[PDB]
Parts: sequence; C-alpha cells; structure tokens
Amino acid sequence: AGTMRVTYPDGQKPGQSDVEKD
Repeated sequence: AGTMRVTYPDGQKPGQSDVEKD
C-alpha cells in the first residue's frame, strides 16, 4: 500500500511523493 512504485510529480530529488501504489 506503499511499495516504491511512487511518483515524484514535483521536485525530482527523492522525498517528494504521490498516492500511487503497487
């Protein structure tokens, strides 16, 4: 509910985020 198929929509160092899933 949190496996790292995460989006970085802004600010594309890590430690941005979105509510995409796996």
